[PDB]
Amino acid sequence: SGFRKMAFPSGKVEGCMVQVTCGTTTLNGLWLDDVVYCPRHVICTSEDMLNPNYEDLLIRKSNHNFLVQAGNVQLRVIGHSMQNCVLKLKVDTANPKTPKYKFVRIQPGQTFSVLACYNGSPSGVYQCAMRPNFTIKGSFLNGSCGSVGFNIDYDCVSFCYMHHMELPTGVHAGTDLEGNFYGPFVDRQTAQAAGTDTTITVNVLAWLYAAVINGDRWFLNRFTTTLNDFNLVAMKYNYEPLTQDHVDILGPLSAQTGIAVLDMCASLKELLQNGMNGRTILGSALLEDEFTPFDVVRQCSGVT
Amino acid sequence: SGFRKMAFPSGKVEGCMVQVTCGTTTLNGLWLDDVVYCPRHVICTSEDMLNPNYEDLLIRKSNHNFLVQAGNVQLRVIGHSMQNCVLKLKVDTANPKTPKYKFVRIQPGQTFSVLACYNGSPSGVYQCAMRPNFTIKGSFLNGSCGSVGFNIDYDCVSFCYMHHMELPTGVHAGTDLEGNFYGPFVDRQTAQAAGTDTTITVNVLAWLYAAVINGDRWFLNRFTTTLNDFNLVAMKYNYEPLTQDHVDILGPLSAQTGIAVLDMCASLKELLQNGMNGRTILGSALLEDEFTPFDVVRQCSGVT
Ligand SMILES: CN(C)c1ccc(N(Cc2cscn2)C(=O)Cn2nnc3ccccc32)cc1
Ligand SMILES: CN(C)c1ccc(N(Cc2cscn2)C(=O)Cn2nnc3ccccc32)cc1
Repeated sequence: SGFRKMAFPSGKVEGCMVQVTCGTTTLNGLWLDDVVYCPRHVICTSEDMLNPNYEDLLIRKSNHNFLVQAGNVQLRVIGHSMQNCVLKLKVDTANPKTPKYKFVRIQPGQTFSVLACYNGSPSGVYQCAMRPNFTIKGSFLNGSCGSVGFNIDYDCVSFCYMHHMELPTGVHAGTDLEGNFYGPFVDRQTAQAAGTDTTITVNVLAWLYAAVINGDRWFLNRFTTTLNDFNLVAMKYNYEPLTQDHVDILGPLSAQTGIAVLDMCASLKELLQNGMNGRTILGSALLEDEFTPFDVVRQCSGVT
Repeated sequence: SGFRKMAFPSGKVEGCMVQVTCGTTTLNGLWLDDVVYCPRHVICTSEDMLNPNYEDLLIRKSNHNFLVQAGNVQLRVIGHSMQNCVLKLKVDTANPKTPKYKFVRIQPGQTFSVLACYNGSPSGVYQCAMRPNFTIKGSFLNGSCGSVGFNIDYDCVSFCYMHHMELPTGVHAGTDLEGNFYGPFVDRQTAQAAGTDTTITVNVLAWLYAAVINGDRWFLNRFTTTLNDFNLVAMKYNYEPLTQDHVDILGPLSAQTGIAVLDMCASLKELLQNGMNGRTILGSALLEDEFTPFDVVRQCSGVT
């Protein structure tokens, strides 16, 4: 029993982190096989970031201008290319610690672990979610760029995020491992404001199921609702619309607890309308939305 | 910017996890050098746990009755001994992945990361704190026993906790790596109730400092207090008494923000008396107490 915001064990990703320096800029890179992936803004000075022309800036860079250090050993760069907003630095040595891996582009509402790094060294690991506005609420300082987000399915690491920037509002933006930003963000230090950070309804419901499984049941009421009625309330509270696809995904949690998905929706509707009244659910005074239904099953079943 | 409940990178501890089976009981062990540490209740059946005589149960066990598997390879047990509530199984092979390590016994209020494991395989990593009542609020299922808690100082892992049990209230109890339980708990399935789970005041203040550093300042008021006046309020709210030692520990955060420790105490006093009024601090609707002042500095400075 007990329910925690749990990250994946980070070891497989730690063995991939390297330091990439270009000129006076140093950030992190991800070394998989004989390729090091890093944000393309490693070629920029702080001045360049205001209005960078990446193709033009990259012309002034050669393989020897990219310094890649894995631990305390230097890697030889034998090629470089820009793919969208990432650079791919081909090195002469395959990472001997390369885990089985995939590059995946996640959808909003999906969660992943971040291994925050500085100078190619891991500092910490935390769990977060791709917000519906395509930002993440991470913990990143200057030098954290190139830190990655990932999920693990037994022995395969699915890399889904690479850190690139912090918006003026303190929220974070980045790309998948093909260098495409999540959302409309660009790697330029300019006016970029995020859209509405709505609540991930399906994740809140999954977390209410986790609460029932772990003993917190005070919020279960005597009501039910329909998807349309629930969604009228969800819209009012800046919650994402719940679809039949989300109801289907919650099927296994509904089966385990014996609480119909629409009954849990009616409990959530009452929590939105009445508030918590100073009470807590799984040690939280707000409705948590960074656990997917798959995370709740994984944690409550002990998948390794 | 941004502030997350961050765990230490778990790789160094993943390389130490093994599966220990004795008879029909399987749990996790920690392999450091040529010794595997595990809860002594690996020798018990579920029936034995009601009233176990560990010395008597251990007489019926020989080295070959302890099956230790590291990955998919079996380790040879050449000795076994009981130290307090842990067994030390001497194996014929030193763990080649043994990191630099220390065994430390932490004080209540101190935080650490837990690598939750099942069958010797890591499932996840989360951050938690030793509560003032010597319980931890973890996420552990049957089979998680022997999972460890630790802190990392650059390359040295300080192991501080080994999981042994879940109390009937869903909270967790365990030992240090010398096998001594934290608090008054015993490894017997009997009536063991935890004392008051008070709030770790110094950690709440550290987290309010982290909030100020990360932009959340709405709760800063125009007041100050004294340690004695603050403590009269802290007692009323089941918060731990704040000492001059705690004020000294918050000195660096007070210096960085320019907010005197007693002024932050007065802000906390007002939050206790007035509540949050539906507002949040660092995305939380309650006052978080599982970040120490050292954690706030580490995270806000990017220590690797
Ligand atoms: C290459 N160069 C020196 C540089 C310099 C600054 C940035 N920016 C500015 C920027 C670009 S668009 C919006 N803001 C970053 O956002 C990088 N970054 N990422 N996470 C951070 C957390 C704290 C502080 C800085 C952080 C990128 C590159
Ligand atoms: C050896 N044997 C089969 C066994 C069987 C049961 C236990 N107990 C019972 C107990 C002893 S004192 C209070 N309760 C445990 O608490 C072990 N455990 N630890 N974390 C758990 C989380 C969920 C479920 C079980 C969990 C220990 C050993």
